Amino acid sequence: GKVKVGVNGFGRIGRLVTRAAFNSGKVDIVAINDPFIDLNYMVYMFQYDSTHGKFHGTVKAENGKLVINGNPITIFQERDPSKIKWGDAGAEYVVESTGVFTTMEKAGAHLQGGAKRVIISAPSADAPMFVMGVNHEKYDNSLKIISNASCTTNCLAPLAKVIHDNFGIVEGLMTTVHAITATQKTVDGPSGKLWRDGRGALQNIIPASTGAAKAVGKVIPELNGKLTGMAFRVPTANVSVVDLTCRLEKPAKYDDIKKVVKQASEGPLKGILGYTEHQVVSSDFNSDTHSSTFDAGAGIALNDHFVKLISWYDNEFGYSNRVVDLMAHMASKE
Amino acid sequence: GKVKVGVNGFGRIGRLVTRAAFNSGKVDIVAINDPFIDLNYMVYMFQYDSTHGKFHGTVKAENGKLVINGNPITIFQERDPSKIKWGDAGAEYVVESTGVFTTMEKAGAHLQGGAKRVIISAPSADAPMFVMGVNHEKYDNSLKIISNASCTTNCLAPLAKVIHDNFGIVEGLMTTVHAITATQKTVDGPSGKLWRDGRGALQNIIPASTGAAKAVGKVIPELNGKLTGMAFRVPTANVSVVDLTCRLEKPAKYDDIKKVVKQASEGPLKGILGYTEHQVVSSDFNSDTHSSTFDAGAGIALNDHFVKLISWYDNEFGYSNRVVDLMAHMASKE
Amino acid sequence: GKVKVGVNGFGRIGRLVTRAAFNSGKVDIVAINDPFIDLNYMVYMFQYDSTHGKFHGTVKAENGKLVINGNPITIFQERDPSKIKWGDAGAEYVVESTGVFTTMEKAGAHLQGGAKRVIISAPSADAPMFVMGVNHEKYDNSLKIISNASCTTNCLAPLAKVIHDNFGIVEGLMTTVHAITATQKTVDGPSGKLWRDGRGALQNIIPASTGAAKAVGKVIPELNGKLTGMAFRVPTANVSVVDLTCRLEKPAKYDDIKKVVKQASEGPLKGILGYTEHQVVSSDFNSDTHSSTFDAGAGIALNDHFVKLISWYDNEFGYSNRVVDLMAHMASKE
Amino acid sequence: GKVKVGVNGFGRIGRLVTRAAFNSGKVDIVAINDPFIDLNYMVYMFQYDSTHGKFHGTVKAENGKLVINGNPITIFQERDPSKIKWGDAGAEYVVESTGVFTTMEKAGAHLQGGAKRVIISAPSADAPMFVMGVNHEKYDNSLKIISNASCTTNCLAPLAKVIHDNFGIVEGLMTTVHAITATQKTVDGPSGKLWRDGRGALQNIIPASTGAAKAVGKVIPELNGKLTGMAFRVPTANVSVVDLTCRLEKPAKYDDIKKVVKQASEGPLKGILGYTEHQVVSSDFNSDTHSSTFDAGAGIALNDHFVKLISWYDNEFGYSNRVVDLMAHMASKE
Repeated sequence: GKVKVGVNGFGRIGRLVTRAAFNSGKVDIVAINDPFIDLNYMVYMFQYDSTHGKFHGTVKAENGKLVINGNPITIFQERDPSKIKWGDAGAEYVVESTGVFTTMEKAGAHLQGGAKRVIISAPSADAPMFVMGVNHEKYDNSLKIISNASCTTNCLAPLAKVIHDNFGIVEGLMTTVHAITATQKTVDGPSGKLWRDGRGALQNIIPASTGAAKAVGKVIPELNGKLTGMAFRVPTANVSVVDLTCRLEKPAKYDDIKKVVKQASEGPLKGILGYTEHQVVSSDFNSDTHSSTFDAGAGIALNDHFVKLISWYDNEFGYSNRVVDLMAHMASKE
Repeated sequence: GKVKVGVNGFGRIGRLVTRAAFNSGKVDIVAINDPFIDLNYMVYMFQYDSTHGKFHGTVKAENGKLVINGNPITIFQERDPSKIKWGDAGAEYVVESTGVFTTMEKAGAHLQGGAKRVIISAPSADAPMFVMGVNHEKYDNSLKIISNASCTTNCLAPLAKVIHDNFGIVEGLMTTVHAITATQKTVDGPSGKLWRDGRGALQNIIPASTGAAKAVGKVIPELNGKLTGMAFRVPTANVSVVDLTCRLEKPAKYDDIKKVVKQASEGPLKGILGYTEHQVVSSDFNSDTHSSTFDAGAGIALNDHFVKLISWYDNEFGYSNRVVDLMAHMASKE
Repeated sequence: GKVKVGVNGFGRIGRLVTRAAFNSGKVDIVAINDPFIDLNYMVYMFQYDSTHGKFHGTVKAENGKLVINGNPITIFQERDPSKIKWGDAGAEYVVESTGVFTTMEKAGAHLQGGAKRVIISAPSADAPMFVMGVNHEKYDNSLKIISNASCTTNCLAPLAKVIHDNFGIVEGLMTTVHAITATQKTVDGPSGKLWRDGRGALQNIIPASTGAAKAVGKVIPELNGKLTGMAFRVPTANVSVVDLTCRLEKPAKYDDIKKVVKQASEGPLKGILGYTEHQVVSSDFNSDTHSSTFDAGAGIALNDHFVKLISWYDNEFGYSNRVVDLMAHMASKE
Repeated sequence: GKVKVGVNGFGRIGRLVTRAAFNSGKVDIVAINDPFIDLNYMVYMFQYDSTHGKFHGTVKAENGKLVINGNPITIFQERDPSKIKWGDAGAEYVVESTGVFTTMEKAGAHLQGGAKRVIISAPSADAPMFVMGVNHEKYDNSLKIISNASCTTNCLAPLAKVIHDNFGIVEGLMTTVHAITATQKTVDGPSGKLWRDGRGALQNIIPASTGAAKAVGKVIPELNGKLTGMAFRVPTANVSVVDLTCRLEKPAKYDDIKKVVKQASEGPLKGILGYTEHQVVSSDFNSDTHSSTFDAGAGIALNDHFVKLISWYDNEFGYSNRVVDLMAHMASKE
């Protein structure tokens, strides 16, 4: 039996999580809450996508409900998360994806509405973080509020886990070249505390600070205090790339690194970590469900103890599919 | 003596109007009001521009005032326009540029603060409209609230005036290919009543409805009910182009049209309407102060009574310079 | 029995024609000629596409042949079209898509190699032009060299045919907003006779002259001398739009135009002319196989005799699918 | 007395070198050779620029000569560099900028035409390399063929020189995020030996291999074998950024690094290496003449021996100004 999932917020992450849930069939969506989008606008927003194309299926509105592939979905319009009746709609798990309730106390308001477990699709200050394929076996059913970290952490963590297991990362610095997001502006406009992010996204790349490489040390406890980095935001649509420059404890030629990464991508991390040797570019990874894909031909090594590794990730489809996979594993553990 | 000007709102139009005022020297800026931008952020926003480059001069903050080229400017942070003390700062004219006070009643709240005349840098439902070089001689000193129409109206009106004076436009339809603005979104996001405008600006052109060609009939009364059109919003930075397809009462070869447009651009409409015969593109008109520049080589004529005319305009610098010119003419009429 | 097709040139049009042929299954590709692309580079170029995504199927190289979905394809590397042995490979029809052999004499060199009929996927000065759904019933088996006009002609001709059949177009002018093509440059570079086309495609829109609206009069003989127009080349990837401003002989409200266009798109022109009433943008028509899709909400009418109609087209997939459909009809007529 | 300079090739580098020479006034241009551009097309190409705007001055053609600011320039159309009469035009130095004569033997053909010294504006396999402000004092008048390395080497070398002089770089890896160049394609097209570079520049970032960090070891001999790296090519117009991840022999806090970089940018490396602490983006460095500008706020340090440094560079204006400065120093050494 599939678990029943409600979604709070119909932004980019909520719509793509609903799309991934209906495409994979692992979980069932029964309720969506958004206070600023009405039903017909939800139909229009779900049906058409500039990046991932039209939805393969039927979506319509009937009797005040959103019907996707013949499945009706209840729609709520509450602005206070403590007043949403999740239990009346039958939702067992709730995906919090608005990005403003990230603490345990703020995201715990969904438990008052009748939900059982809450999954935060964002980095959290105090909720435990789980990344699929890295530390998701440490989950137990006593935990009620779960965080899934972010897209950059989900790209960096499996590759760093493989490299640290085989060669012992001593210290590393990460640079990610990121696509544009919803928090940026088309022209030069006002941004409150981040002055670089208010500049025009079409004409410039923004060197942005990120905390994903530090969160890898929270997901992998042996790498705590050994990773940090920054970001650049280039005017491109969807696909981002992580560049990790690291120092290794044991000697490692580049062919050995390629061999162990390919071996990990075949058996244990299948569907999470990818491997390729072709002359790929960014748009070759559009609508790819992998967390990260190792680029063998793009990296370079200075010597046996100082390497630079390149990994591609779709920061839209991969993260949503990992949210669905985490919910499926959580339902299986019950 | 130059007139004293206050600016309400430090958005794109307000900053570019301040830049044009300090570059041309026709008017003097003494006060700026914005409730969401503090002083140091005003210094940063005025100093750096992605489109028009760095400011040629000195800008700094001292004693709670914005000093530009040695000239101090008082800063207000009021959110209610009736409580701004324009008379204490010495501001005689006030440019309303926030885009939310466009009616006569809403924009008349600046008169309670001590201002003499208010100029709206937007289309208005009930305030009189004036376009420089077309109908600006109809202004008199009894009028207190003035509208300057928009950038597309300021591009279309002088060319339509010349063509109607020489050949008698019977009917016309306008298509403008517009650059991206601040109301658009980088990715697919929510827009309230305009569903097409919420889609991603980097990946698609939006067929948007505009009322500029109808407002030309309000500026030129003989063309009332003979012009309408639409718009496209392509992913480009700054320069837009107007394509006017019209039918003429009298026969007109294309060389005669070129001759009368060049003659008008030399003597009477100098600095407002431009003329070129070179193989120009859009970025050749970056930071151009003309209202419109007629492209001789780009247009086409089917016969002697059915022509298509092409005109370029910078919808950022040209409109701000026209606001400054209108204020200078208003001060001269006193 | 499907007809056997050879393709000369593996550029954008040749690769997309091969993709459309394998996706639809109407014709069979048996031979490809290109003097500058070797076999493994053909595999790489066919497998990956930045615009239309990865190929849904298997493509590989074996025994000096290109195997697509289990079908082997002979590869030629000749630079002279008279020396290609089309008859040895079994190719009955030949698609000439290099863009340099467009006259009847130059494209007739493929007949010496053993081909039966040659189809030019470009406008031609002397070869007869056929557009599917408009004048393709005028083809007979005595003709050997056929032209399929271009993408803009294939978008404009069915809509103009419907409007002229129902209301009598008197005169019209067309503006198309076109996506970037392979003849443009990334930065400012040298172009021989077209100085505007040598400028940077990412930063500017080029007002380009086109002959598609004049070629509509060659496809529809009653509209000869009544249509002409120009073009703009905006920095976007794939989808273009045609704006037709026309004058009608009989009175026509906009609802009547919508009714007759929807009626034509249902029955007779099904799959060629589309109809929509949704709030669509350009990326909603990516990988769409229609020749043209009428946008009901985007157009505008000044009065009963002067209208402006908007039509979307994918200038990559639609034209290739029309080439395949024309070849299927030509094979059926034998 | 200013030295007389001829330019071979009127591509991007040649036009920008001519523009920098006329803007700075250090050298005098007397002759330009290009076999594919005629005189009026040279006037059009020099007058208009999409990136750097219109030329501030007068440019025209008279008597078969290119007159810039009242200075006449002889035009040659030879395709063989041994047949260009540089001595008849009076050119003493010759800038070879076509990018196809980079060896000493191929670039020595200009000496047969009457030139004295040849400067290659590209990396060279056997000609000596000089970077202004780093090793340009090692030049002597016995040398006849000189290379100026590339834009990325000119950005990386002064910062690496300062950091190695103060703290002792042990090993380092460089990632540069580069703007698009003339060798890329607008859509997916054929590229011979570099399959990634043939993909569409507007829709994807290309991980490209570069040899600039290895050439730094040729310019600074103590860093030989300690630096290498790669590149990404994002769809942006003009400004690139270098990210250097290095390990230091002596302990260095980030404030000490900022102090020594600011001290070097003030006195010795004035005009070559810049320093800023503002919240800058890429378009803030458009038409900047510095070789590199250190970004203090964008970098990050993991500990006292492992840092990441960020430097901005205009890869068009800065390199051309360094070519002009190298020619001025070479003329002063005579």
